Amino acid sequence: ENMYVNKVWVQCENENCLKWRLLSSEDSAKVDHDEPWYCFMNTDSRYNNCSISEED
Amino acid sequence: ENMYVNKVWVQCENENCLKWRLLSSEDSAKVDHDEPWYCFMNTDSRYNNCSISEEDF
Amino acid sequence: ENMYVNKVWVQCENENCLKWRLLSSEDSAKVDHDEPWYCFMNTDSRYNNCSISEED
Amino acid sequence: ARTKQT
Ligand SMILES: [Zn+2]
Ligand SMILES: [Zn+2]
Ligand SMILES: [Zn+2]
Repeated sequence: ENMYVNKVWVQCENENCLKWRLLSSEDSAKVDHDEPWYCFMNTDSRYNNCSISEED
Repeated sequence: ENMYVNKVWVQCENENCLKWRLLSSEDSAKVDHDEPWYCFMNTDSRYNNCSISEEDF
Repeated sequence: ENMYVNKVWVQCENENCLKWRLLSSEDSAKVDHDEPWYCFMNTDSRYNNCSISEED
Repeated sequence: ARTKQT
């Protein structure tokens, strides 16, 4: 059943990176914004590393 | 008249979410205790999405 | 320049319809939260009418 | 629904 979960942008907290990443609905529900978030935590395999450019 | 309904916390049953949401008096009276509840069912537009962080307790 | 706007779900307020719609980032920014929202206000031409089924 | 009284 559809839970109608928004796709949210989160920023990598690696000071060398600081890139913004758009999360799936699933990851947007799962993320805990009171803990640090880093690119490697993104389950989107297109955009899941600080070496990868921000999405267009 | 005034119905004197207390506000309740309800837990989202989206397995990805599981956040606790504080309902208005009106929503708290309406909650069907025998059915699943999910964040989108909250009429509180500040906390009505699984993406929105849990209010402090 | 990317404004990092979330893609949000909104419910149609036509009492005959009540379908949920997932908005583009641009439409998500533009939503007036002080006014009712209805399907026809979606610029997504796939899901922009009360007579169209809710998206999977 | 799982609930907690305030
Ligand atoms: Zn990064
Ligand atoms: Zn939820
Ligand atoms: Zn509609």
